Amino acid sequence: NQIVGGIGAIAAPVSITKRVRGMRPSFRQTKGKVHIVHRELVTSVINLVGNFRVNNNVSAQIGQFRINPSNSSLFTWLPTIASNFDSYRFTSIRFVYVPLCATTETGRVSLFWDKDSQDPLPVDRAALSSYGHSNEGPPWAETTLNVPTDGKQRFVTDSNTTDRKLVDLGQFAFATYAGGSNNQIGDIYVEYGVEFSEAQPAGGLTQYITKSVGATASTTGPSYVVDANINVNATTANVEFFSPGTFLITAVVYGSTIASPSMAGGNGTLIGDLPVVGGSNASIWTCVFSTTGVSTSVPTFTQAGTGLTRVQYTITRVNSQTAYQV
Amino acid sequence: NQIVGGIGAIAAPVSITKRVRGMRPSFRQTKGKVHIVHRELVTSVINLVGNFRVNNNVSAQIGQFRINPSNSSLFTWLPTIASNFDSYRFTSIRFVYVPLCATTETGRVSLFWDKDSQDPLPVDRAALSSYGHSNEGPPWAETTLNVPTDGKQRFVTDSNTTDRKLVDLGQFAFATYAGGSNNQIGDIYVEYGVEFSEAQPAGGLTQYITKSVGATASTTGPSYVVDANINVNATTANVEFFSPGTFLITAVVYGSTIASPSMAGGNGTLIGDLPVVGGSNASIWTCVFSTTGVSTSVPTFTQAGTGLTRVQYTITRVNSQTAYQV
Amino acid sequence: GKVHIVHRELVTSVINLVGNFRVNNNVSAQIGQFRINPSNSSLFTWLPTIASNFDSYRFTSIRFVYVPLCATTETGRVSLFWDKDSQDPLPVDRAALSSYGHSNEGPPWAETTLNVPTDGKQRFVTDSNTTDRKLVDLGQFAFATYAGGSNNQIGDIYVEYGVEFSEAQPAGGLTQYITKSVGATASTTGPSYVVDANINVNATTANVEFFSPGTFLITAVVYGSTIASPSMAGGNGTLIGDLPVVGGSNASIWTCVFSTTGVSTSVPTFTQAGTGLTRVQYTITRVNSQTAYQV
Amino acid sequence: GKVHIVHRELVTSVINLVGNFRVNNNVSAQIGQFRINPSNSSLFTWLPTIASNFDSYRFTSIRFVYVPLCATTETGRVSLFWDKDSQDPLPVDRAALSSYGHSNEGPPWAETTLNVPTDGKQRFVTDSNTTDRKLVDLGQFAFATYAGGSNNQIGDIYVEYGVEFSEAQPAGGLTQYITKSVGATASTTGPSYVVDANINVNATTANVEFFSPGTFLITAVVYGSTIASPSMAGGNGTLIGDLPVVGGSNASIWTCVFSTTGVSTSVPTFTQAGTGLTRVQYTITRVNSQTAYQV
Ligand SMILES: [Ca+2]
Ligand SMILES: [Ca+2]
Ligand SMILES: [Ca+2]
Ligand SMILES: [Ca+2]
Repeated sequence: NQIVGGIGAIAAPVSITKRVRGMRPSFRQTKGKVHIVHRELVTSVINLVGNFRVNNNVSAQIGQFRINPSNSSLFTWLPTIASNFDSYRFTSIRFVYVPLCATTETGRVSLFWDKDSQDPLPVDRAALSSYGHSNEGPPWAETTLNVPTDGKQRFVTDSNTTDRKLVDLGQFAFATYAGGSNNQIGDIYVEYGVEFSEAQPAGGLTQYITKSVGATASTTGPSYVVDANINVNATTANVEFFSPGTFLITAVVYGSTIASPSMAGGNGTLIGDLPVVGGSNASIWTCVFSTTGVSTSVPTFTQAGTGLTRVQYTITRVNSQTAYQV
Repeated sequence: NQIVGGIGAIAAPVSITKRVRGMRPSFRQTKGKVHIVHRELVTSVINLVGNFRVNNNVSAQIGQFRINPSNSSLFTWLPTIASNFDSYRFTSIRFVYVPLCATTETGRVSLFWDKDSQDPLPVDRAALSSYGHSNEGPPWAETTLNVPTDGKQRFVTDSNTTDRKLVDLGQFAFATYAGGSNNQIGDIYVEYGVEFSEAQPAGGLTQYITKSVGATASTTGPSYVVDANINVNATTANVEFFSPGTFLITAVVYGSTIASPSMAGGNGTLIGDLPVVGGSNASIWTCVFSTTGVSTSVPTFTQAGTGLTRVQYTITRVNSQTAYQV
Repeated sequence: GKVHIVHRELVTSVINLVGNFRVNNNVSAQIGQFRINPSNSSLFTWLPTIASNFDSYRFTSIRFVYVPLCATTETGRVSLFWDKDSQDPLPVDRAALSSYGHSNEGPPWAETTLNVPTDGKQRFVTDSNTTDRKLVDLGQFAFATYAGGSNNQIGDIYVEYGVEFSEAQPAGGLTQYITKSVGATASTTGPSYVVDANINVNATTANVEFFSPGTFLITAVVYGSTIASPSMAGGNGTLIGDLPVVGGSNASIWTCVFSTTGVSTSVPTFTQAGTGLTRVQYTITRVNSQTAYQV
Repeated sequence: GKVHIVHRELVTSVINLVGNFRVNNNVSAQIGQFRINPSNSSLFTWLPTIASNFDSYRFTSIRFVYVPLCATTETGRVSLFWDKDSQDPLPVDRAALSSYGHSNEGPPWAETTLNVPTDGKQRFVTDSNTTDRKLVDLGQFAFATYAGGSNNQIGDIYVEYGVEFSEAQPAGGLTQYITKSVGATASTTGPSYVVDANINVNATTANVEFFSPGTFLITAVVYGSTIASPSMAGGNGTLIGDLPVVGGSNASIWTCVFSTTGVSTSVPTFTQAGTGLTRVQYTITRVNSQTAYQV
């Protein structure tokens, strides 16, 4: 209760941390608009040593916390009920950072908001500091930013909508530029109040991406993945995720002879059987698996093959007890 | 305005029909319970001549209007937002039948409610008349039934739950036993007010059924299909739907040599490409298509094959612009 | 500085089938295609001849009505609905359309209206370039029918609007330019009178039919080997002029003025035969009946 | 006619990893496995020795607490949540658990509680037969951890309940009967102390470890070719008795009394070698320390 002498001074403890409760969502209707407020987390920030890095990976994949109720990577409970509406408006939203490391962890972190959604995620240390809404902060003290709202209603991303910039409240991000260690530091909570209007039949929750050696990116659906998948001719069909959760996939390739997908030795763990067939001109392989984060080498599938023409996947989110013949 | 003589009598017009408007849903919260009232249709009743028939087909497939917010076959807008909750309660629900044929169409129809959900859908003409809640009626006049509610809260069917009888408000059905012609007659509207409680992460909307020559029915997910798919050894892998809408499928078989799926010549139309590969020991074929009703012979896929061991499908609901390489 | 017109015009007919579910009178539903926008010539038919002389608009109030045409003894359910973004996919079963917030069903022998809510913002008219075509529209309209018991025209739908244009652009015209070859389809240019459906390969195969009403002036060139004459009779649309034609060895050019009612049937409108063909072009304008090629 | 006990006991420890997301201290999460029910011996540890002498229950009030055990310098996030049906699937990423309506996170150096709401209906206790096991439970509890930076036990969780049993049944006991063969798994019978994870094939392979705390009495028979002695040392759990053993040609029977702390490590608890094996059986009871095989 009493800190030892002297008096009236600044004291630095070993750790400070708020304790949180999982409050329920609460609804409210008003003039045909349904209003819902809730709080959940997004991710936990991890730092490197001696290297600038933003959003837990070095490629940093522009977007990826695109603030929009259809985005599953940021909101984890909102988008499965936001697919019943075609318009929204944020009435209040703030990002809360709460630490979970000791005071002896070093490396000053930051989190910030941009208004558009294709500014290519800065690399210089000085370019981070000059956003209009940010918080410089040490990695052991809580920091919160508000992000300003509008009156304009936007759309809730049911189609491809390639100029995905007029329908977004902005973009959220965070970065670290010192350190330290290679541990978790804290986790970012977001609490928010939204509106919805003009109810709709339920849209899909299934991504369909295509990739040949060319146009990247002829995709549709909610971006569980984005254009980060490597194939040229060689032992090259690499898929890796960044969004957490557990998914149901189905793949189809084309070209010369192939091999089996070697998922072992990387992120994400099997849960079923993954039946596979092919090896002459095309092959199909479906699976179901869970994954956690994360940024690392030797990515999550490394389908080799010999000489390839096209590849295309379908991704959908599903629980545990949906796998194959167990 | 004035009917010709005589006066004070009963007059039979050529047709009577109400005109309806597509009212929006409306929400309300109260003590942590979200209350939503809405009206939509289910199907349109079609009759045969000289044969008793119930729910537009002769096999009649027990269940199939199982009154439960997870059932997509009855409610078409409710289940995509009812997958965010684990408990419900109906506060008011009635089924409204509105005619759309002339007075010269004959064959007296009926619709009724049962309290359990495995009574095997009667075949005798006399057994139809003695349900506790029903309406005998001619095919040209509107008839409505209420269905009584409880205070008991039930579950919203996120798992297999093989005794699917304690979690349902009952079962809805309708039948015709005379006629007439082979035309549409009317369509059944349902208006309803529900509650929900104890919000949840969004469950899946994807069915996974399995079938070998044996246990039927080792399934999961929302029953877009039910155990109606024929395979024994021979040119036998037949799938046909009854629920309307448009779907994304993926199939996988096992056994001896096979052939291509001949979807042409029946219900349901192609929309994409349906890539297919296999023909030695197993084969994969996915597709995407829309279908309307309906009960007829030569069912919707007739995958032939030569000698088969297992078959298993995955079904999910998705819009139009999701097909393959167009 | 802002004009303000009020008018009530025709959209299209409706055609039901024997007990299925169709949206906007075709299968596969053609995503979009009735995005409500003053340059969309496929739904308005008097408006876009003056919306080509402007750039912005704002619908101040708009309703869609449905008047009957059939006898009172014909079964049916017609429905009218409106999604507020232009490329959400259209529904595929009759169970889905109860979920739309602005819907109104009814029997095919009675009148049926619905409003559609507006907002005080201004948009653009040009749609040849905007991909996505999503923020330049006020919504998307579609009708659907689900019963028997015939294949006849059982009504039509009319709009009743009020617009506010501003800052005029010069009138480029209303002509189309529809090229086509045995391959990629179809590289249109202009308004959308007609359509990404005109069958032709190499055989007795050069077919064009319409689906919008009105009187028209078309020119067409063909290419390839020997071309036969266009026998327009037997299908929709009636000749009003002279139908001049020339050629038959490498190319054949022919103009026509006619009017079509739109409703369809088998054996489509023009149907040139030819012998072996490469490509075809079409220019379609809307113009009245006095401008006929005299004999 | 209705008894009413109030007690506060232990559930299990918690163990975090270096920056991943784990639920209930394993990967693949074992759907169910903490369904809160007075016969579920895997979470309660004093309650089900008297819930075997009843048939119905009603939790009148129940909360779950979490006390710390680690130093204040260790990073982490622990969380406690509750779904009200027993076989909704467990989440797989840390983003999902913000959506549960009854959740409470916190740092691993501070205390954390959560309530769980009750209702005035009575259920059953027996779970060996009810498929589905869904209406016989009051819910499903699970914890999760998502940070670094160690692999040490960083706390444990305790319940604090109040029950109302009624209409007693006769006490059958608390023994298990775990058969196993090189094939189908595993045909348990009784409470769930332990577990569908006990590795054995034919080689130096007959492994059983526990994950619940407490002191136990186990008997075991084996079959096959030559069996070696169980070398219990080196792993979790310490011997308290004499460990008698016999056999080594076709079968070997051996009893043991011990206690284990539950927390785990490598090199599991018993680990018989053997030479070539067919099947194995286990009977597990919970009993105190005075009943040791004397020397
Ligand atoms: Ca949309
Ligand atoms: Ca559930
Ligand atoms: Ca201009
Ligand atoms: Ca008993």
